[PDB]
Parts: sequence; C-alpha cells; structure tokens
Amino acid sequence: MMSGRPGRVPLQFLPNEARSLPPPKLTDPRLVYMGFLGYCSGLIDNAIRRRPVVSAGLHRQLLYVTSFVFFGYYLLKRQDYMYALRDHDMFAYVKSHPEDFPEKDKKTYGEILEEFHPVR
Amino acid sequence: KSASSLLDLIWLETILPKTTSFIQMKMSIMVSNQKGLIKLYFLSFLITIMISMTLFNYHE
Amino acid sequence: DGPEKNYEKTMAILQIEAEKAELRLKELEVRRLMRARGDGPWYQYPTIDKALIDHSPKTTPDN
Amino acid sequence: MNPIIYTTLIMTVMSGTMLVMISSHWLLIWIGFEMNLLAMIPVLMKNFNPRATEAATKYFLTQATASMMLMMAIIINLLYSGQWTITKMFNPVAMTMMTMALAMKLGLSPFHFWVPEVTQGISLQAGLLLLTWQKLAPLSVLCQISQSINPNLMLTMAMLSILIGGWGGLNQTQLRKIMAYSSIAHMGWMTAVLPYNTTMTILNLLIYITMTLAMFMLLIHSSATTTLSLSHTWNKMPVITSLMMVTLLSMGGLPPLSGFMPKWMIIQEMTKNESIIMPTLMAMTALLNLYFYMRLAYSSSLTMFPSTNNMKMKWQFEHTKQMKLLPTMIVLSTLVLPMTPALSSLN
Amino acid sequence: RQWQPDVEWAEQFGGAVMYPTKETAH
Amino acid sequence: MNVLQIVRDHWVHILVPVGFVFGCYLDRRSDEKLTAFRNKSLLFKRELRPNEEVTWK
Amino acid sequence: MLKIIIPTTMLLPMTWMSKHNMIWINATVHSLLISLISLSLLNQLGENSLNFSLTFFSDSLSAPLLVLTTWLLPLMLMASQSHLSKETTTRKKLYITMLILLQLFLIMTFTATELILFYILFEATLVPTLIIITRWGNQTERLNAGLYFLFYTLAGSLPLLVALVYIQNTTGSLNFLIIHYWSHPLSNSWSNIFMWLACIMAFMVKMPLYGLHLWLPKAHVEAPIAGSMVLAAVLLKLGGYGMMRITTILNPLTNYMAYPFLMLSMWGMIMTSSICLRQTDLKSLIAYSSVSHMALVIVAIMIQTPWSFMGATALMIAHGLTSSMLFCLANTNYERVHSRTMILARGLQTLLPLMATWWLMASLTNLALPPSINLIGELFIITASFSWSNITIILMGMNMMITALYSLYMLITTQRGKYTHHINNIKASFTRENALMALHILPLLLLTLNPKMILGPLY
Amino acid sequence: KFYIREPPHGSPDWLKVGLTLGTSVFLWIYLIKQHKEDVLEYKRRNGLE
Amino acid sequence: MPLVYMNIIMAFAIALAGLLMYRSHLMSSLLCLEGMMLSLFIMSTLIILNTHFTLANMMPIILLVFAACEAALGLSLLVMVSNTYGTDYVQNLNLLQC
Amino acid sequence: IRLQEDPDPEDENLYEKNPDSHGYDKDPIVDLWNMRVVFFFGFSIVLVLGSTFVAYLPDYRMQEWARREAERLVKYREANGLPLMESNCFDPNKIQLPE
Amino acid sequence: PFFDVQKRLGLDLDRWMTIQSAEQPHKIPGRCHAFEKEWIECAHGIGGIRAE
Amino acid sequence: LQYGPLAFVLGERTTRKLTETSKVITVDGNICSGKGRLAREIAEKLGLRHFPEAGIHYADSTTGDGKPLDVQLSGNCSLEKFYDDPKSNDGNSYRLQSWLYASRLLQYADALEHLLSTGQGVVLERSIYSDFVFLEAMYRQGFIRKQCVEHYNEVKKVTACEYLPPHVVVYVDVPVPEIQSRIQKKGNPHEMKITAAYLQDIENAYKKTFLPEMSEKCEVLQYSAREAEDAEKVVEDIEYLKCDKGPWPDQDDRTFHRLRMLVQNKLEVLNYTTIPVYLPEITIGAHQSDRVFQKFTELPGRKYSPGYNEDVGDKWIWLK
Ligand SMILES: CCCCCCCCCCCCCCCCCC(=O)OC[C@H](COP(=O)(O)OCCN)OC(=O)CCCCCCCCCCCCCCCCC
Ligand SMILES: Nc1nc2c(ncn2[C@@H]2O[C@H](COP(=O)(O)OP(=O)(O)OP(=O)(O)O)[C@@H](O)[C@H]2O)c(=O)[nH]1
Repeated sequence: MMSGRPGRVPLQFLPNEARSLPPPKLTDPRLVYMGFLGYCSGLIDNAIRRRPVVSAGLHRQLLYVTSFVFFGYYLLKRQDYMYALRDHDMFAYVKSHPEDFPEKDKKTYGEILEEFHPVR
Repeated sequence: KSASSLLDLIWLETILPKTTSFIQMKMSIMVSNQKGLIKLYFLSFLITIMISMTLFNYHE
Repeated sequence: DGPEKNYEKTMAILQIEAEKAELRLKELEVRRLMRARGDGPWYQYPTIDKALIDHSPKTTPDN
Repeated sequence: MNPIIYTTLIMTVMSGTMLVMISSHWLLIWIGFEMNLLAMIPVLMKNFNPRATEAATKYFLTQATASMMLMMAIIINLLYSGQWTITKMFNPVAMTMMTMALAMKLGLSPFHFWVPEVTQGISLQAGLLLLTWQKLAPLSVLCQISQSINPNLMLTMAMLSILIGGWGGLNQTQLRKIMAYSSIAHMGWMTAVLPYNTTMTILNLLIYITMTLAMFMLLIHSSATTTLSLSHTWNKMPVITSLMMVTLLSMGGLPPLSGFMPKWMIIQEMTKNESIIMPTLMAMTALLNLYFYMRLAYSSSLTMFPSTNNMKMKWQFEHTKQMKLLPTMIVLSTLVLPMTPALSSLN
Repeated sequence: RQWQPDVEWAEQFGGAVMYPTKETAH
Repeated sequence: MNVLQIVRDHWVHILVPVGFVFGCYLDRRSDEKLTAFRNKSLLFKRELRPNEEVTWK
Repeated sequence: MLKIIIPTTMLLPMTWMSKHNMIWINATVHSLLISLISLSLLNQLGENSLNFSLTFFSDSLSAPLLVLTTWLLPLMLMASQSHLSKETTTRKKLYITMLILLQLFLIMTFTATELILFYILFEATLVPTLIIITRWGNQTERLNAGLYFLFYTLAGSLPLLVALVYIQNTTGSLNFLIIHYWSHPLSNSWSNIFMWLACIMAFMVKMPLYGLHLWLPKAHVEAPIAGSMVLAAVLLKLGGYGMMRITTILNPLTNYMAYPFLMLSMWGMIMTSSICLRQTDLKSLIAYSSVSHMALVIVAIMIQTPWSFMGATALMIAHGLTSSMLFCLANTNYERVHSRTMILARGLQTLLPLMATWWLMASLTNLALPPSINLIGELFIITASFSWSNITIILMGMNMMITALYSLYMLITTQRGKYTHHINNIKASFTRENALMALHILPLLLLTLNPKMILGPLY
Repeated sequence: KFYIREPPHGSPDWLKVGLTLGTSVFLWIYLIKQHKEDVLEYKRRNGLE
Repeated sequence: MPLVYMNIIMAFAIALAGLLMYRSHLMSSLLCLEGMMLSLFIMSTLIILNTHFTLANMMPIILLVFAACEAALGLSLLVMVSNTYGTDYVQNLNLLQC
Repeated sequence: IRLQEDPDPEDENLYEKNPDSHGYDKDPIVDLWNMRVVFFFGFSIVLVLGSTFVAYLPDYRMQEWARREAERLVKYREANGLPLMESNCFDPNKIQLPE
Repeated sequence: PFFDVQKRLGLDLDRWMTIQSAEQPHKIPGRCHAFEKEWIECAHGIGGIRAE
Repeated sequence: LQYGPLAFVLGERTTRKLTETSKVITVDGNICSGKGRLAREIAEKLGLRHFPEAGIHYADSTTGDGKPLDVQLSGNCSLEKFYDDPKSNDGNSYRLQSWLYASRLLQYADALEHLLSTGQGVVLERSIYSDFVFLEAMYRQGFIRKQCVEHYNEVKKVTACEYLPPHVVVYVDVPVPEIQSRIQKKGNPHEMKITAAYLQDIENAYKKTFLPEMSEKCEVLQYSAREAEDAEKVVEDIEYLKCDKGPWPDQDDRTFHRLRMLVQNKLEVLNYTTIPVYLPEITIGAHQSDRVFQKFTELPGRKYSPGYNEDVGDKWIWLK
C-alpha cells in the first residue's frame, strides 16, 4: 500500500466481506457521471463513422451507456471497499499501538502564546 | 525607445521567453538528431554501465 | 433563508472537513510507521511459504 | 504474415507477456521475455520493407542484449541467495545489474535511443503494439522488485527519460518519431514514482495505455505519418482532427483532461515522501512535451492547411475500416478526472 | 478573412527535420 | 398554429428553466445531507415548537 | 449553489440542439436569464461566507466576480454576432460552446471550497481560451499568441501545484475555511520563502507583473473580439481572487519580501502607462492600460491593508468592465476599416456621433472620475499605500499623470478631430454596437450609487 | 433510391440490433437485481435486518 | 567466492564489451551474442551442481534451448540484411535515420 | 497562380439589403427580433428589475444591526459611566498570561 | 507473482523448483536443506520487511 | 463482411473462383481510335463484363446515383478547356490528368475486385498503365511544366506497383493521319483544336513505352484497326493466348489476400493520390477547400455515411 494483506485473494473482483458495506446507490452522482461518460462515447462513435450524431444507432447508444453503468457500479463497490479496508487497519493499528500515537493535552488559546505580527 | 524598443519589445522578451525557448531549441538537435549507425548506439550503452557501476556506483 | 440555515450548515462543513483533515494527517504518519517497522496488515511483502519445503526422509542422514 | 498465423503471431506475444505477470519463478519471468521478443520481430516486418527489416534488427540487438543482462542478474542473485522467487535481490550489484537491463527493455536511460528509431520503420499498427504492449512486461517485474531498487538509481534514470524524451521531441516532423519521444517521456513519468508507490505507476500506465491506444487509432484513421499529410486531414475528416486536438491536450496533461491525473497523483505521492525538488523539475520539463503537442495540434485543427483537388474524390467514399473501440478510448482518456478515487481499485 | 497558413507556412514544418541546421541539412 | 412546428421551432427554450429548478432540488437535496448540529448551534438552540420539527429545512 | 452551475452546464445541449437561425438568439435569451439567477448571489452575510455545500461556497469577494462572469457571457455573444456571421452553423455552435464552457469553468473556479479544486478549475480555463485565441483569431501571429499565453501561465501554475500538495500533507486540508481558521505563521526559513515564492508567482504571472506581462500584448491584440474582452475582464482576475485567498497563511513573510513585487508594480505601472501613451496600435493601449490598473491591485494585496482589499475588489470589477467597452469600441473601428491603427481613423464623431458618446464616457470611466467605483476603489489603494509609506503617492501619482494623458488621447485621434476623406467604408452604427455599449457602461454608473456590495469582504 | 449500390448499413441489420437491446436489458435487470441482493445482504450483515 | 566463479563472471564481462562495442560485421556481433550464453550456461551449471539443486539441473538446458533461438532469428535477420543490401557490414542500414 | 485562392470577399453591409438592419442577421424578421430579445431582458429586467433587487437587499451585511446595537450599547455604559468600549475585550479574568 | 493465478486456480507451474528445500526426485537433499528449511519457516507470513 | 481476416480463415480462396475466362482485359488505342467498340466485341463474345473508359465523373458513377455531380464539386476540371486552350495559368491539363488517372485507379481497382470476388472478367478501356501515354505526350507538346510530370509518375509508381497487371491487353492500331482526318469529321469544336504532333505523340508513347514495356509484362497482341473491325479476329486471338509470362501465375492466395485488402477499401487505393506536393494546379487553399466541402456536405445524400441520410429517404435511422 496492500497486495500483501493477510487473507487477500488475488484475481477476485469483490471479496466476501465487501458485501457488509453499503452498496452504492443507483442515483449516486459518480455512478450517473459514468453513465454520462457512456453517453459521450455514443456521440463520438456516430461522429467517427459520420452518422447522425444525435438520432442514429440508438441501440448502439443504449449499449454504450448500460455497459458503462454496469462496470461503473461494480467499480464503485471496489472503490468503497478499498477505502473502507484502508480505514479498517487504520483504526486497528491506532488501538493496538497506543504509545506511538500521543494524544497531547491540547490547551485553549488563552494559555498559549502565539506571536502577533504587526502588519503595515 | 526605453519603453518599447529597449525594454518591453526586446529586453523582457529576450531574457525569459526568447532565451529559454532558444535553449530548448539550441540543445534539442544535440540530443535529438543522431547519426543512426548501430555501432555508436551500443557504444553509448557501454559507458552507461560503468558510470552506473563504477562512477556513482549505484551498487554502493 | 435566515442565519440558522447557514450557521448550522457551515458548522457541518467545518466539522466534516476537520475530521477529514486530521484523518489525512494520521494516514500519512500511519503509512510511514507501517513501512518502517513492518508490523502492519498492509505494506507486507511476499516471503517463501513453508508448505513448499519437504520433510520426508532423504538419502543422506544429515539434513 | 498469413492471417491465421498472424493471429498466433500475436497470441504468443500476449501469452509470452502474460507469463511475466503470472510467474513466480525467475527463469519463467526470463522465458516470458524472448517469447515476447522472438514473436515481436516478425510483426514488425509484416509490411516487410527495407526500413522494416532495418527497424526490426535494431530492436533485436537492443532487446536480446537486455535479456542477456537480465539473465545474469538472476544468476548472481541465485549465486548469492539460492532462490528463484520474485522478491528483493539479496546482492546489490545484481539489483543494479537488473535495473540496467530492464531499462533497455523499457527505453528509460540513454537506452531510450532505440525507441524512436525502431518506431519509424515499423508500421503504425506495429507501433501501436510496441509502445503500448511491449511496456507491460518490464513494468510488472519492476513493480514486484520495487522493494529493493536503489532509489537514486530509478529516480536518475526516470529524470533523464523525461528530460531527453521531452527534449528530443522538439525536433521531429514525422508523427511516429514525435510519438515515440512522447512515450519515452511518459516512460519516465511512471518510473519516477516506482520506488515510493507502485499503485500510481499502474495508474499512469493505464492512462498512458488508453491514451496511446486512442492516439494511434486516430493516426490509422487519418492514415498519415507526416505533419503535412496529417495537416491535410482537416479537409476529409474534420472530426478526426478535431478529436486529434483534444487528446493532444491530454498529452500535455492540461486539466481538466485525463492526462493531468497521472502527473497530479504522482506529484502528490512524491511530495508525501518529501521529494519536492524532483517532482517540480519534471513538472517544468513536461512543458517541452506539451510544446510539440501544441505545434502538432496547430498544424492539425487550429489552422487550416492547403489541401488538394483529387482529395474531393475521397469525399465520395468513406472508411470501410473500423476497428471498434476508438469511440471508447477517446472518452475514457479525456473525461475521467472526476473519477480519481477509482485509482484505489488498483490498490 | 482571418489569416490561414499558406504554402510557405507549410514548408516551415515540412523539412526532414522541422528545425534544421547544417548537420541535418543534407 | 400547428403543434409540431412550435415544437420544431420553440422547444429548447422550455428546458433552461427546468434545468435551473432541477438545480434547486439538489441544493435542497444537499441541505439535509449535513444537518449534523440540528438545533445545537449555540446562537440558535431555540426551544423546539410542536407545530414544526426543527428550526429550518 | 447549483442554481447557477447546472443551467450553464445544460446550456451546451441548448446551443448544440438549437435551430439554424436562432442559435445566437437562443444563446443570449437564456444567458441573460442565467445572469439574474447569478444576480441572486448578491446575498451576503456579514463575514460568514455563503457555504452552499461541501465543495461549493461563495463570499462577498467571489459574488461580484460571479455576476461579472455570468452577465458577461451574453456580451461576447452579441459582440461576436458581426465577426462570425459568415462561418457555418456547426462551428458557430462549437464557438458558443467554448464561451459557455469558459464561463462554466469560471463560475466553479470562483466558488470552489477546496484549494486544489480551485486550482484544477483555475488553469482549466486556458484550454478553451487557447482554442478561442488560436482558432478564431485574425492576424498571423495568433499562432505564437496562444503559445505565449499557456506557457507563461503554466510556468507558474505547476510550482503552485507542488506547493499545494505540500500544504495538504503538512496541515491536512487545503479547504479555505479550515486553512483560514488553522492559519499559521509562515516562518522566514529559506524553505518557506520558496514556498511563498511557489504560492505567489503563479498568480503574479497572470496578474501580470512588470516584465512577466508579454502575453497580454501578444494575446489580447490578436485575440478574437469575444476572446479579447473575456481575458482582460475576468480571466485576468483568477490570480487576484486566489491571491486574497492564499494570503491567509503566507504571513508574515509577505510583509518582508513583497518589496521586489511592490517595486516592480510601482515602476511598471508608470512604465506601462507611459508606453501605453506611445503605441501605434489602439488595441495595445487597452492591453497596456489594463496591466497598469492591474499592477495597482497587486500593490493592494501586498500591503494587505483592509483599505487595500477594499479597492482591490472594486478596481477589479471596474477595470474588468473598463477594458470591456474599450475592446468593444476598438472592435467597432476594426471591422469597419480592417485595421487597428488609431492614426488611420480619426475624428469619428463627425461620422458616428453616438459611438463617440459611448467612447468618452468609457474613457472618463477609465480616468477614475468619482463617484464612479473606479476611483473609490483606486483611491482606497492610495490611502492604504500612504499608510504603508507616505512617499508612495509620487510614483502612483505619476500614474494619475499618464492615464488621462493617454485615456483621452485616442479620443482626440479616434473619435475626436477631423476625418480623412478617403474612407467611405465608415457607415451608420448598427444598434447592436450601441446596445451592447449600453449594457456595458450603464451598470458601472448604476452600482456606483451603491458601492458596498462590490466593495468586497472588508465591509 | 439515390445510391445505386446497397450500402453496408442501408437496410436495418436486424439481428445485430436485436442483441444490443437484448444485451442492454440483460445488462439492466442484472444490475438492479444485483443491487437488491447487495442491499438486503448488507442489512443482515450488520444486523440492520 | 572461488576463482572458478570469478573467471566465469569476468568472461561474461568482456562478452558484453565484445557485444555492444561493435564492429563492421553484424555476424561477428551475433557471434558474441551466442557466446555470452556460454558464460551464463557454464556459470549456472556450476552453482546447481555445487548446491546439489537437483530440480534446477534442468534450468541450464532450458536456458540453453532458448539460447540459440535468439541466434536462430538473429541469422534470419542477417540474410535479408544481405538479400536487400548484398553485404553484412553495419553501415549501409541507415535509411531509418530520418 | 501558385496557390489557387478565392478573391477576398467584401464586407456584407446589412443596411444595404434591408435599410432597417440591426447588425444581427441577414433576415430582417430575425433582425428586428434580436433587438426585441436584447431590448427585452437585457435592459428591461437585468438592469431595471435587477436594480430594485440589488438596491433592496434585505439587510446586506447587517450594518443596520450594528447601527441600532451601537445605539443600544453606548447608552448602557454611558448610563453607568463606563467609558463604553474597553482597550481589551478578552478581559483579564479568563486569559492566562504567560508566567 | 504480479497476478497470482498459481494460487487462484490451484495448480503448481513453477513453485516446485523455486527453492532447493522443496521435494526433490528420489529425495535427493540439497547441500543446504537444513538451512533453507529453517530460514523459510522463520520468515513465513511474517513480512518481507519484518524478515531482514 | 468483405474478404478479410475472417474470410481467409473461413476458406475464401480467390484461386478457386479464378478461372481461365477470369481475365482483366483492356483495349488501348489513339484518340478516337475506336478501341471502345472493339472492347464491346471482346466483352459479350467472350462472356465478359466490361468497365467503360474512366471519366471525370466516373467516381460519381460508382457512388450515389451515377450522375456527374457539379464539376466544381467533382474534379474542378473540363477537357473542353484542355482541348480548346491547354496552355493557360490554371494548368487545366494536369488537373485533368491527375483527376482522370485517379479515376482510372478506381476504375481498375473495382475491376480487380470483380475478378477477385466473382471471377467473371473485366473489359476496360485503357487502364492505369495507359495514362502516362497522354501525360508524356502532352508534356512533349508544351502543355505543362516539368514538376507536374515528376510528381505524376512518382505517385504512379507509388500506387500502380501495388496492384497486379491485367491478364491480356488488346490494341487497336490506327494510323495517325487517319485519326487526324477522323477528328476533322466529328464536329465537336473542342476536338478540332488538337495538334497533329500530339496525335503522333500518343502513338509514340503507345509504341515506345506502353506496348514495349507491357509486352514482357503480360501480353501484347497488337491488332490493326483493319483487323479490329473483324471482331472475330480479335476475340479468337484471346482464348488461344497461353499468357504464361506475367506475375499472375505466381499469385498465391497470400498475395491475393494482400491485393484484395488494398483494393477493397476505397480510401487506400487512392490514399496516395493526395501526396502532399505543392504544384500550382494541384493545391487548393483553405478557403475553397472549406467552402467546396461545405457544398459537398449539402450535396444530396453525401453528408453522412451511405444509407444514413434522411434527405435521400433512408428509413429506420433510430434503430440503424
Ligand atoms: C415557456 C415556453 C417557451 C417556448 C415555447 C413558446 C414559444 C413562444 C412564446 C411566445 C412568443 C410570442 C411572439 C411570437 C412571434 C411569432 C412570430 C412568427 O410567427 O415567427 C415564425 C417564424 C418561424 O417560421 P414559422 O414558424 O414557419 O412561421 C413563419 C412561416 N413563414 O420566425 C421565427 O423566427 C420564429 C421565432 C419566434 C420566437 C418567439 C419567442 C421564443 C422564446 C420564448 C421564450 C423566451 C423565454 C424563455 C424562458 C421563459 C420562462 C422564464
Ligand atoms: N489527358 C487524358 N485524356 C484522357 C484520359 N482518358 C481519356 N482521355 C480523353 O478521352 C479520349 C481518350 O481517347 P479515346 O477513348 O480513344 O477517344 P474517344 O473519343 O472516347 O473514342 P474511342 O476511341 O471510341 O474510345 C480523348 O478525348 C482523351 O483526351 C486520360 O487519362 N488523360
């Protein structure tokens, strides 16, 4: 980081414990942008093949958006899972290693002495 | 004279943009244009081995 | 809208951004501590597995 | 190359490459390279012109020599360690001995010489295979051995690659030579972050791959290899040269395009490792890349260029060729910046 | 009308090396 | 006048306002995403009234 | 705040799917509508900014810029009506897309709540303007014009990026609110002065600074009419708006090493104004006068006096407008005569009286005649400078020597005087020129009556 | 019609379009159905239901 | 480390010096290409016999089988270096300099 | 001929075709239209209806709140003789001066 | 491996030779089987960094 | 799909389709020598389908409706101007030759497609290896400058070398003075305006480069015009032509695939006719090339891909 994580199973898109995380919503803005990305591929394909860029090959456009949305949805599941995994051993290490992580008794500004810079 | 011809149109335009763009332009052909004969290319590979191995000695 | 809208809402912006700010600083130092000492779940590099070795008796005794 | 055998011509290149990622034994990693190497030569001479045989041979001596050095780096490590597993080397010179070889496989250090040279003779389609696929195999080895690479070794060779790679681009007029120097500079970009974090080099590798994919797609579609011949393409197909510009902007890395994220993420990770002077230096040098991108764009779509009359014959016909996937790569390699967090999927 | 590149402008980026000197001249 | 031509001349107009009122929704939709300190900001801890639910939507 | 962002995002399908004839009729009729929608952002609190969401927020500093950009967008539409009528429809739709996309990136940039989000959308604006300047430009050098533009701006932009991520790894957040509340003194170490150099030179380049200013004369002069106004009016001012934002953590080193910049602005403002009086191209005058006014606001931020921040905002909008009419006016002489030489066309009121009326009131607006907010903002800079140093007045007082020495000078050789009897090309004024003239200058007298909103956050 | 030659896409390529909608719906109903399973699996995963 | 491992290692060293430092014959260069295989083959055979690495005893021939494959395709590059240029000396192939 | 090129086209004076032109488009009906668009919202509701909005902001920056409060506070300390506002605000009781 | 399939599909292609302490034909021990036995089970699943 | 990757893998060998009667044939002769009707005679007698002489608007015949789209929009040249006044600033001679040779490139490319796909032969009038006769003839007549010739023959070897020479080439030998007398009694004013040296020059290039450097190529069976009217005499010589010499016999399915790949897609057969050279008669500046294509865009049909334009009448676009 985490290819050496214990229990890590290579060549497995989504491991089992990932399902315990909240699945991305259908109306997730990042997901719908991926669909919008699929739309943009539709215009270009009609443009390269010099077809009507807005009404030709609606079947092609329909495939061009759904495929992006699917691979999008699975990608965000993995996206959330790794960030959750990184946050997991995060808090596992802080609890198992108290000494190396000092919690200084931070004290209010009435007791600290920060120099004032007279600007002019 | 001192406003456009000397400073603005020439001097400030000489120091940063023209000179630096020249430098890119000047030593490009020293590094881009090459003779093309196969012998010198691997001859160049030679000294690269020693300097890596001996001069800086990435091993040490 | 009145001031209770922007006030409580800006509180939410600051609190979320502050927790995000300190989590980032923890992550940088946690990642450093993990790479230096190696006693962590991640940053662990492959080592040769034991099950590959063979315990069966060999031809020579001294092994 | 006979169509049916032309397929297996490429099949062993892919599987020979695939052997590099999937193997855990050093000899197998070694074996995957010549299977890639020995089958990469004939497709480079598929057109079979004297330039093609010229282009293929300089590849062979450069690549065979690099694999030859690759062999001892295994052996000295074996001699000093006695293991074939793909882990850190246990002898410093063997480490530097490998890193020297894999660079020649990769065109990072002054070894970068062979990259622009071979690209000219080999066709555009062969180049599409060369600068894109022939880089995956060396990168996989470097990522695995990233634990015990000398940081001042990899950084120096990465810095030069972006230095000469960007600088040599400001002399060429043939698109293939310009493209190779652009690839050479991008070769340096991934490899600079290689010691610090290996996730970023995959991320920049991916962005580089799709963009160079989409890049050559446009070049085959325009069927041009010289700026003047490309300058003509504004007439016959303005859409091709219009998108030619936009992906050329992703070349330079100018935001909000995709090409910024590789440079952006690498600079972020490097700054986390307290290297600030080095990322700043490559950041400036990347402008040289952008410069011959702009001139290439200038002769493409900003300014119209003198066409001919027999080209109005071309207006009657169209491309009967396609190859699928050009529409996908333009989108994926231009509008993907709002999806930076997806890089954690590689992790 | 706006200026557009002429025949001469093309020749600038039209040599074997688009910015040449004596060594690259021949 | 024929319905089809008025669509085929004046139909892109009717989309800009709904585009704007769409934005108002996510602006409202964003609002409850960070309620957080609902009636515990120090200036504005006014005592809750049964007619409503909190100080602001 | 997606009240304004989304309808502009949607404007691209709007223009692209519009019919052949309307397009521009469509483009304006809705861009004005978005303008009053953005006019809503005039709602500021006292000091707590308008925090619309986690990533988007605005304050008393950003909002005048947002209204300036959003209301600007119709103006280059009508301004480009004449210049681009001959071109086919598809590129017509593409050109409007560049204008809308540019204003799109402007409004998010001014309203980002995270520094890097500002940065990504800061330099995202050169990409469309590079298209505008280079493709739609008129004269030959336009090719080198774009190169000078992006390379100058980028040469400082990348150091900012390296600095920005460093602050991220050091403090933990680049967000404006967090960095303001957790602002810490930037020490005097050689490492820190280069950090200050990194976080300042980016904006200084496209401020511009004396010596680092060549792009505007080589870009604005050869930029397309629409492109030329937008660069000077607002795309000058990203660095400024950024400058008052990033100057919250650079203390105290700013008060110690701003002297070379305060130097180079003060001498430059006199130098730029003096050379402005001695160009043969009228378009170069608005370019050279622009930096002269623009060099003034860099002085404002350096002293960072409250009064200095007062006029920094006001002069920004004032000059941002001021360059707009002059470029619009300087355009109107051009296509009529196909040249930008003031000598060729003199005394135009004998042929175009109404154009002359607009010409002079824009000129006296450049003069900073009170009660116009041009003076009051510019005046507050003088007071802050005197507080910084009483001597400061003479060098800048020399700037109240050269401005009117040139700002009425083209009047008495473009709109005022006699006419050459050979140009029968000069014709009556199409109502578009006067109409856009009206929306251009009438505002500046309007909010003159009420200067507090465009005064800035220091109210 | 105008073209003397029957162009490659002059007539509707009826089968090729047929899969694309058929693929798209399959792509769809798998996507929502998956979402339901991943949802209700999550509720029992942390004991929500 | 004994002198046998020594002198073999030094042998590959001047094999490199022979390889890349070129001359006016491509054949003589590819002669050194298969030559440096000798050192690596002999080197590798020395360790695994010394370490009694029974499994790795097939690695030399596997290495050596791939060895002449480079030579095999190397010779075929030579022939149409000759077919199109008649000779073998490495200076006439420079048309790709451009 | 060298480069076969068209002659430079002459500027299309809108007024010669329709001497009621507006510098908007060739067709007069769209030309008079484009005025009624800009001479609509542009001057009508952006300036005039815009001005009444901006000039009638509800307590922009609450400067009147400070005003009546400033009226309100000064009488309090002037009633009991306190010299209104004090040299310091964070009063000495709760701050912790060093040593 | 970069993309570990030998583990995934569960078939050994090259692990059998990777070390000299693995099973050998007719149980012919290596020269240093005792040392490679100890070393391998010393640093196994403990971590490459936590090995040297 | 056309003959490509899948087709070769499937088993499409053009040798199986190629037969004895599979012959690419063309008849060459002087101006109005009557190689045309002789090409008609060898067509239906030897069961062979025929391609007419390539013209200025032969490409417009291939695509769309066949009608000669406006000359400004197709070839921007007229042989009327070349025949009336060939020596002018515009240099209409090479504009005619370059466009016509490009049309001949297409007119021969599809001829190869007919043999390669079906196997039923082709009768042409002239061919790609026939336009150097006119260009060499007219250059010698003081009709053009030297730079045009050096660029025409350069692009000629660039393209024509890729293709395969025709099976058999017939000739209708006619005396030049007869041709000159033949034109005097035609009536079209443009063909009055010819030079007798030009009429001998096409004969010279036919008897110096075409027939000599094509005899050893595939086959010369030079037939007199007096033997040409007797159509049986010309056609009888054909099947009793062994046609051993030539590159056709040593054309395996490998070379057949490479030829069909080049000639199938029409953008590569004439890809190299737009060689970025800068002849005055060949280079059109930005402004015309802009406008003229914008005209070709609103030209009926030719705006989108064929079968995708609603102006023609293409239906079911939404599911197309
Ligand atoms: C809220 C919905 C808005 C959209 C739908 C309703 C649109 C109409 C709104 C009322 C318009 C009142 C004035 C109408 C004038 C009509 C003039 C006319 O007939 O022009 C027709 C003509 C186009 O050709 P044709 O339609 O065939 O008729 C002529 C045939 N020889 O020539 C032309 O150029 C026609 C152009 C007419 C344009 C009329 C105004 C369009 C824009 C109206 C909305 C603007 C504001 C949008 C936001 C509203 C909410 C805030
Ligand atoms: N310059 C030039 N002229 C050509 C070309 N192809 C055809 N022509 C013209 O077309 C005629 C070619 O000769 P013929 O085909 O014998 O003339 P014809 O009047 O059509 O009569 P036929 O002999 O019956 O075909 C002459 O008018 C030529 O000028 C070509 O490639 N170049």
